[PDB]
Amino acid sequence: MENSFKAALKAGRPQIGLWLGLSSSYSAELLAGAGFDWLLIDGEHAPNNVQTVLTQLQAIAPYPSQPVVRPSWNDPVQIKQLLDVGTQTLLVPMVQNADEAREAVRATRYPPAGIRGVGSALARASRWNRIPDYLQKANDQMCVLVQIETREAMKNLPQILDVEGVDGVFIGPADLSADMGYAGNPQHPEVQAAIEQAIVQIRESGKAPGILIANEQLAKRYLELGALFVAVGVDTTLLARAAEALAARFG
Amino acid sequence: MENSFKAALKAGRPQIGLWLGLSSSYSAELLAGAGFDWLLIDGEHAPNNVQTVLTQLQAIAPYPSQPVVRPSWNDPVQIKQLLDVGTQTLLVPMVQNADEAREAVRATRYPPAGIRGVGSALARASRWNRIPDYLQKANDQMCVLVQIETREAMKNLPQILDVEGVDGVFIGPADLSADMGYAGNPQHPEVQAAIEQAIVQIRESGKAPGILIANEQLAKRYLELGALFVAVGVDTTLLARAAEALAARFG
Amino acid sequence: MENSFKAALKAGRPQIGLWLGLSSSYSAELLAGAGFDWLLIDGEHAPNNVQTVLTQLQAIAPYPSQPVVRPSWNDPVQIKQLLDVGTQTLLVPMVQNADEAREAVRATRYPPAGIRGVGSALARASRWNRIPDYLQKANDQMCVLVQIETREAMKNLPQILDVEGVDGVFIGPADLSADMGYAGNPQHPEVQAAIEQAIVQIRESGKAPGILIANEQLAKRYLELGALFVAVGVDTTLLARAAEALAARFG
Amino acid sequence: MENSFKAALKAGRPQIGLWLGLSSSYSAELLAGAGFDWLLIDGEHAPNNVQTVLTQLQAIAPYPSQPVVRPSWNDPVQIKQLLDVGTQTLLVPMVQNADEAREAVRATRYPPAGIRGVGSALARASRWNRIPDYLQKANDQMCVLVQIETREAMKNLPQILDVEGVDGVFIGPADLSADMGYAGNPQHPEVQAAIEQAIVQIRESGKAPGILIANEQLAKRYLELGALFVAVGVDTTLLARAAEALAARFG
Amino acid sequence: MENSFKAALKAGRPQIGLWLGLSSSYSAELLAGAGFDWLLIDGEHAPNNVQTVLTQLQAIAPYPSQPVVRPSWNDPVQIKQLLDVGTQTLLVPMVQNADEAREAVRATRYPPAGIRGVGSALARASRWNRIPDYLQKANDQMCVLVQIETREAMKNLPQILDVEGVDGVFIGPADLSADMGYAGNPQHPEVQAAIEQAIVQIRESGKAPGILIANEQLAKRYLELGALFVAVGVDTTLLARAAEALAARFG
Amino acid sequence: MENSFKAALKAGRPQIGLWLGLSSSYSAELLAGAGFDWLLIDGEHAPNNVQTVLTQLQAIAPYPSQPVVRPSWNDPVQIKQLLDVGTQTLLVPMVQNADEAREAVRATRYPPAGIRGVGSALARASRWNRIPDYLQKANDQMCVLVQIETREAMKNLPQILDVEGVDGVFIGPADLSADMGYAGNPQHPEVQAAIEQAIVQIRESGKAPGILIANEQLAKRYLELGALFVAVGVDTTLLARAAEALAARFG
Ligand SMILES: O=C[C@H](O)CO
Ligand SMILES: O=C[C@H](O)CO
Ligand SMILES: O=C[C@H](O)CO
Ligand SMILES: [Co+2]
Ligand SMILES: [Co+2]
Ligand SMILES: [Co+2]
Ligand SMILES: [Co+2]
Ligand SMILES: [Co+2]
Ligand SMILES: [Co+2]
Repeated sequence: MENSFKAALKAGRPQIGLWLGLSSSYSAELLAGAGFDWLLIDGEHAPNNVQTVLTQLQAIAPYPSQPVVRPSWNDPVQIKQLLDVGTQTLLVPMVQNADEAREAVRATRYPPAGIRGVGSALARASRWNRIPDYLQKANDQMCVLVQIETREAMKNLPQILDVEGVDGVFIGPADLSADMGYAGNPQHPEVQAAIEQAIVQIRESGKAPGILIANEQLAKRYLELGALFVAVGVDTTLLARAAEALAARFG
Repeated sequence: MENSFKAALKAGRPQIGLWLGLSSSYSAELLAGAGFDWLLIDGEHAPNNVQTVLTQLQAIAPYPSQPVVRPSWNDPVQIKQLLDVGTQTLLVPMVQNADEAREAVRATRYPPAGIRGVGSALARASRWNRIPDYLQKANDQMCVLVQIETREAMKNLPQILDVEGVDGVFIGPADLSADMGYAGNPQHPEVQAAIEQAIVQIRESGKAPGILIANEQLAKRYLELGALFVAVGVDTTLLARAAEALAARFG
Repeated sequence: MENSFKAALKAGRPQIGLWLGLSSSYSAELLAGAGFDWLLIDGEHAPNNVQTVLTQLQAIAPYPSQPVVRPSWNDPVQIKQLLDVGTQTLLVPMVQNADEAREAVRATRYPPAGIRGVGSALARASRWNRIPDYLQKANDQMCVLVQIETREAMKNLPQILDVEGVDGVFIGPADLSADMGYAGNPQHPEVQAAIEQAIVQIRESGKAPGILIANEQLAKRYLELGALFVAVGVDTTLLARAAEALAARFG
Repeated sequence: MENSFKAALKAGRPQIGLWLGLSSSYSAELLAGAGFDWLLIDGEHAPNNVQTVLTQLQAIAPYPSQPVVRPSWNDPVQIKQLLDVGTQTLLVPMVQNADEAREAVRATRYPPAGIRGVGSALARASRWNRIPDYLQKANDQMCVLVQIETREAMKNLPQILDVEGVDGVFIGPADLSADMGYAGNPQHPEVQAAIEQAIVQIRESGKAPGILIANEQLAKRYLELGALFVAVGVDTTLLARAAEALAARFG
Repeated sequence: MENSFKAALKAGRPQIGLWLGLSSSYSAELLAGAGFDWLLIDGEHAPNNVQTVLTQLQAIAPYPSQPVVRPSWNDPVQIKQLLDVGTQTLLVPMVQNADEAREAVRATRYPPAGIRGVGSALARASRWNRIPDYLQKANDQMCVLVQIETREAMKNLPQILDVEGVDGVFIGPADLSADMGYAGNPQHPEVQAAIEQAIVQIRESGKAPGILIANEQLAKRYLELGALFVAVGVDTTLLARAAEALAARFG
Repeated sequence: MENSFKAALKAGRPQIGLWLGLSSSYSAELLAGAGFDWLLIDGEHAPNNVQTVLTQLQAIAPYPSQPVVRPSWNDPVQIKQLLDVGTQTLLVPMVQNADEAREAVRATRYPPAGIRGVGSALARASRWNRIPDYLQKANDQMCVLVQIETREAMKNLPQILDVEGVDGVFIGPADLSADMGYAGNPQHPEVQAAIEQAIVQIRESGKAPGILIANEQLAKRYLELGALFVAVGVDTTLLARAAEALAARFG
């Protein structure tokens, strides 16, 4: 139950990821063999729930690619449920301030370090109580990544970076650009400056910067600035664009 | 992605609907061909979730009947999820006051007009980014219908009618009668007076009144008073009553 | 595990049925409460399989209405699987002669009376070995109903009626009229005479005649002639026709 | 729709239960025949949702074992949904004080006794309006069991016991031991003393004590002290431990 | 219910296709918007069944791309079921001779032209009896495509082409190369000559040649020779190869 | 893609198995961690199909326990489909003679050694063409186990054992005892002698004997005689018997 993604971040090894929105355990397996370091199972903007997360975790399990799950909100009940099905790395949307970051962290930890509900006999997370001393080992292998998605969050970043248990800070360029007045479109100097400044500041605190970016040149730029978990494409996009380009080549 | 239901309301064309609680994409398709103007996929009182809403939207899509979705609550996270799977007309339960109406509206609109989270690449709503300029076009095709279901809501109706983006106000007779002391049974003069007064007042503000009513005579009465989205039956009821009547005719 | 439908036919008590093509455990339960004596779960012309038959059986179980299952063909493997999930009454399509009727019967019976494969530890049929002496008791509670759907089958009816274990013979008017040259339209005197004569011949042989007929006056006619299992309507038709009629009343 | 579990508690007949976390309508049926008084469908620590609760209720229905459902949280919207699919006995997690206990109760009752939303035509709970006078009969057959899981809840127990409509108070030993500093492991004198004291105090108020305990000797001890709903094992545990022991016997 | 794919082949308009093996109604919709003329829902080499074919048909329905379904075998029972959920164009594998081609055709046609079983009240194919004169109109809109996959089938091609109702003949290069001794590797001159000669012979008989080929230059070659239904890629391959290429660009 | 179960049988290392009839990917994972050498996914007597076999394969994949799949019949089409989702070890029921054994073997092998259809781009079996030279490597890692379940099959055992590609012969005591006139009750000396003699004859031919037996002392006896794949219990039985015993201890 060692969290190898968490360990790679702490060691400064950049992790290249693919976003999964196809909400299918079958395509998840197909993509798990493609060579990524991590895969993001999106519970916020794709039609997933705890049960489909579970089947995608099962599909991914024998492969080297490490799963990360995005809950629909920073909701301790939903987080509890995701952790019991075996989630160990969470990408939490819309974290606006340090109090919210701390709540995300505490939702992942058993008392006294947090408020995670205890239900080990029933949980894939403990392999139904086969993992010895699960209750004592679990807190240390949880990896909490928080998303900053607004001007308010950018302003609070220093305080967020000070929250123990926040392992990574992810910048969401679509939401951030929208909040900044550019309608979800991030290729604007002001948006890029905000993104790049944050990446530097995050890395300077010893924490991992993350981002999703489908432009490969920008992905490399962010990596050069110190980003450590970078998602470089989206399954639905890869499929739709490849199919459309193919059809067009035949008229 | 033009919302034709929204446009019909704005033009004063009454829309006759059927409520869908069978929670099945197969019966949804069968009913989509029956000639209704709109179909209500009930996420509040039927066993639906975001995934079953999606498959019912897919089933309904080639037919002329327009889908409307009822979330389980006025919850911005659930609303975000429903919109990303392609919902454009929402019937929001238990809206008690103008602040709650405004929150329902803002949950449907991208910044700065609202707080809708951006996730277009992943969404059926944008057809996975095939709809050009989706982010700029989407807000205008969202149709927000709010339910008034209590004496408190009836008292706040004038203020609710003043909220921009509230396109329609729906009266729920079962909940309202229960709140008024008649245990969910609306055939009482006091309940009828409250319902009919509201319909007039709603229509007078230039907004669309709506209601569900399985009594056909009352449905016509409400339409005569200016109601514009009237659901005139429920799939589960139509099926159960037809089957029971058939069995009884054979002993 | 007593087969009450089988016992009712044997006692000459007419059983009034409803056909289930909605392929849903949810609507199956709703309909199980409507007062029918039997419900036909259609695996031939509706999108069912062994798994959906199982869930419909579970839904129907606490109600008085008795389930009957139609496999897609007279296939001993498919019959084996349906019996293991708990099916005790089978309506077998396209039985053309006595050899085929005997094959259907033998598929339902353990050796030496048949070729039914043994796997009771695993099966709902034995309640996972909780029913005592299941292997000894099962054969006697199987009820095999065979469909005659062609002129060839009608010619062979006398021989079919002589097969031990054939408890009932069902006439399919749609298939039969098509075979006779009337394109699935059974309201033609030559077709009605063939159906009436069969019903009489079946009843005179001391076996149960069955049929499906959505015309309530024809149903009553066939019951008058001695039909013992008569399905009087179809769920999809009930729902579609009720919905269409309702929409049309509002224009 | 009489709630026989509720009645057994009120009469002081101890009810022996099994916890269901396999989240399957198939194993639920298999276990429903095993001889327990009650079965707990866990929506908090197993991958269930309203739809899987529904299918497990359907599977259990013909058996004598009575279902109890644990929602993921004391959430009135989730409770509304569970009740409409037919849940009549709820085990509510993390009830910390009398206000929260009262909210749990009110979520189960129609106005004016509570805030349960009205949606009877659509609901399995009313058998789609077949149960006569459902709206007037339902409140009295709801059984609310609240979990005390923290030192704070133990301190508030007297006040919780004073809340009308709280039928039972359940002690969760894993969560309680964790909150008390023993990492989810309850075999410590301080934890046992707290548990046994609570059971006595609960029973003294005329309300039903409950607990889950897989140690059979402790289960008997708690029953001797007056516990009335005692779950004595967990499906996932029974299966995993039996399978592991079997494999080990063969090397 | 006009079969537009069938009409296009008959008019000699080349139709460009994409193979669907992801077995998902969700990715089917995403791909239905990509601009292909036809989409092949593979029930032979992907984990589909009648139920998943149905949901993919529903997903594809509002788009211009036309569905074609491959059953697992030339099995009249399976064909009956696929046609009842709405399939109008079938790609039948392993058709070895004229008798087998005639069997495939007859499985799709109502008596007297075939043995298709009648069950239109129940079926999506007739929109649950809403399509007027369905029984009379259906035969003419069925399009049967047969696969020649062996040397034996190639030898019998002239006779196969003479079967009335065979609208198209599809060459499977993987199976054919394997049968000819090149282990599913069709890039060998003896295999390419057999494929080219077949394409020409098919087109000269006034029927439509088809093929699947992921090499875009070979596809263009076969179109130049007269192939009329050409699948140019496979969803799983598009996705896997795009993902793998992306991961590799980041090392 | 090395078949480790096949290699263990060939090396004479006894493999201890558990039968899986719960038809759930969730319980399959729980059981995959219990320490068995092999797990039998039963498609003949449990409600499985190709789709549920796939998800169970995915669940089991990261564990050491090796999957074996039983199709419902010796059907080459069903075998093709099971192999494409990744099945490498098959337990084929009701193999009565050498011709049928050879048919089972040939169904698993690509031409010229068999008739397995080629569709590797699409299949999990090749990891969607990611396994290099899959077409060349696959045949050698298929393991075919045939069931002898009748007196006729026992008579033909010598010839069956002479079929190249038959790696193991499994005796089904339930079916065999039924065929011999002991109604699925194999605890009769004539049945035990037939089973013992078969085990010895199989092992002496240099092939692997197998059996299912829930009596642990008989299992140990058959292992002593040379049986190489022995299933020692069934999931549904383990669960049902553990639950029933537990309930009974509390009365
Ligand atoms: O659980 C059954 C669903 O609600 C209807 O498909
Ligand atoms: O509803 C379709 C799912 O989201 C994809 O399997
Ligand atoms: O995801 C697997 C379910 O939780 C058990 O049926
Ligand atoms: Co975002
Ligand atoms: Co309401
Ligand atoms: Co018929
Ligand atoms: Co607890
Ligand atoms: Co082929
Ligand atoms: Co057997």
